[PDB]
Amino acid sequence: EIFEVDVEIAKQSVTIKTMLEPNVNAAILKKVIQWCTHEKRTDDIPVWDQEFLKVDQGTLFELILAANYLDIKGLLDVTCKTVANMIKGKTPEEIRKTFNIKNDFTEEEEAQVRKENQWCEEK
Amino acid sequence: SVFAYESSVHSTNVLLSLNDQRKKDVLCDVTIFVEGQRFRAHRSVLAACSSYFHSRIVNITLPEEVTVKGFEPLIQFAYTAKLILSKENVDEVCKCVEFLSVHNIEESCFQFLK
Amino acid sequence: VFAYESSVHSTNVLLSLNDQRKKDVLCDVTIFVEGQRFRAHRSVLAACSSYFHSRIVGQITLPEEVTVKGFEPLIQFAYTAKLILSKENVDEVCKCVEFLSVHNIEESCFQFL
Amino acid sequence: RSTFVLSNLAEVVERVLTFLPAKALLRVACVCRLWRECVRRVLRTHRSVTWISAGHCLVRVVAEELENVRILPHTVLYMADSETFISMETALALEKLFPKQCQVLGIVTPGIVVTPMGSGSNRPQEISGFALLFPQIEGIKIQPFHFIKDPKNLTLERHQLTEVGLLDNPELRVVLVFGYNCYLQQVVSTFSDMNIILAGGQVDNLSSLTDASGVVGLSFSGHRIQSATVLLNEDVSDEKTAEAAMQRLKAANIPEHNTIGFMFACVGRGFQYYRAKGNVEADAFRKFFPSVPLFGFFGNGEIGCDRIVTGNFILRKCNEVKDDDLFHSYTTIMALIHLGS
Repeated sequence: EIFEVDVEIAKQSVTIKTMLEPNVNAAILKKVIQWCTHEKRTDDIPVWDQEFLKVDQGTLFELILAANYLDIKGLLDVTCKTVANMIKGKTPEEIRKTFNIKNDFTEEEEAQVRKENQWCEEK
Repeated sequence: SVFAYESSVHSTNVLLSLNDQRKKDVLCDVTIFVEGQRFRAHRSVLAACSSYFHSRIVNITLPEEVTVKGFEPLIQFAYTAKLILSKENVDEVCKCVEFLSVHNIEESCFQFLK
Repeated sequence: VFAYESSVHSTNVLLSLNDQRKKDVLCDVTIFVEGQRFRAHRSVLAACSSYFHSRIVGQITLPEEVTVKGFEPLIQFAYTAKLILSKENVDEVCKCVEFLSVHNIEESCFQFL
Repeated sequence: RSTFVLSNLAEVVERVLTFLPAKALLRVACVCRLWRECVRRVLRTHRSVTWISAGHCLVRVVAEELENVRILPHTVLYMADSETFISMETALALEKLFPKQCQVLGIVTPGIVVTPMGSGSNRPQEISGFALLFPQIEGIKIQPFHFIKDPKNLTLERHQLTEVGLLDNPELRVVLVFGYNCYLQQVVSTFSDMNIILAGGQVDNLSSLTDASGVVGLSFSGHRIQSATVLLNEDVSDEKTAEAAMQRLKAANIPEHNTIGFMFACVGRGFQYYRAKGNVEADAFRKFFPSVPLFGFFGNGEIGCDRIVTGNFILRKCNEVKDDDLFHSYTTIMALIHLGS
């Protein structure tokens, strides 16, 4: 569905190679094509991908879903690097308000989980 | 200066190889007739494991007291250093070990399920 | 289904076989190395070497390339699971273990010294 | 769809949290049940050793580098050169900087051999300090035993050694034994007659163990450790001899994945020993091992012999005296600890 003829845009992908030997048809595959054409610390993210992923959060998550469906390791790695970078430096409450994640826990479970891992709060 | 290469897997590998020879019936020397059924084994391994066979050998016909169900796991244990036991045959294997005086086994294993 | 695992049965059986061959009882293989006689078993020698597996199966004099000084440690290993190297027979033992391709012996024991 | 991605697609959450360091990982552990499972399972894959070098310097350096560590330590190992650390306040500061459940081992030595952090391929240097953050690896069960010199008592009860995993342990492979203010010989000879690799030396003092004298070390228990050791004795005095002995060690065929090369040198050798040259053993180690970070110290005395212990075979020298083989002086001991895979 509105797929480019050249196979080099799908060589990086793994899922297509299964039946060779589709999610949605919005601009996501155009972004994937653009990406294809051009310690695990995330501070060394390439500039082109970093400035190419300036889309909104919803578009970023849609791209993450498309990359996971396409099994594109490079694009998934870059998107996860971006998400981790935008996650780092934020407390769990800040993260939950940012992502609007509803709480399905209980207060003593929270007490024991943030007690069991209390080395990190030190500076 | 004299060194000494010590191998922790040579004995297990030799036992596995001997089990392979016994299963394929190649270089098997001693035939044991239990309840009219024939079992192939190596004379050296049988004499090494059980002192009863050690005295008997130095066509074995086992007495009617023992049973094939209590002797078949014992050959596998002798050739592999591992014994498989069930609820029905635990006493059979126990008295077979007692009669054959098989070495390196622990009676605690028998008494745990008894 | 209690599957007991004996942790000494392999070593104990190998040592019993070593005692058996040391007393020259129940052995059925005579090996002639430089005119010297060695008593051993068909199964034990076949199960610890590739050349011995080939020659013994289907039926022993080793060629001139084998020395007694190089075959005593090898049979000692094949019957006791430990191989002894001296600074005189180390080269001969290495040559004999390359010829016979004795199992469970790593060549790291030769150059590393 | 924002919450859906991180609440229903566990693989995406796992791959995102992989890039999160251990500290932020334990922060986000309490985000949700799915996030808790993801952080626990990511921690399950944290099996690689991580070291924080310092080319006191190291104590603050790790404080800066504890936010970029991707593993949660269980048995921390660290060493420090003499005059920089020396002064128990710095030891307490490094003690409080690690998790409560994290057992911490700290040594003070006359010299420190360490490679730059990040990648093991970096060329090591000799002298500061370093660190070694062993996580909770599956199978491997390092325990930093300590035995202090009693004033009146002189013997070592067997329960003391069995509790710390030295004796009554059929899985122990490597014992790292260091001696400070040196009783060392008796403790070593208590378990020197085992099928284990014994490498270590004589150090200045012990910093952290959650003055005096005794034996401080680690017991690399587990059934996947495959180690080796060589003794660059007085016959090794130049680059060619050191490279020859390094080839001898490389002949042992110890895997370089998840492996530390512990160089247990002598304080009296080194630049003052080798004629018009420096960094000879470290250079040879890096030449024959383009990986395997080089650690250890410059000890007063050395403990170790030419041994090879793996999961399949042991190559130990036969000796008339059990403990005469191990203890050395003015030698080199390049142990190669490998922690399975």
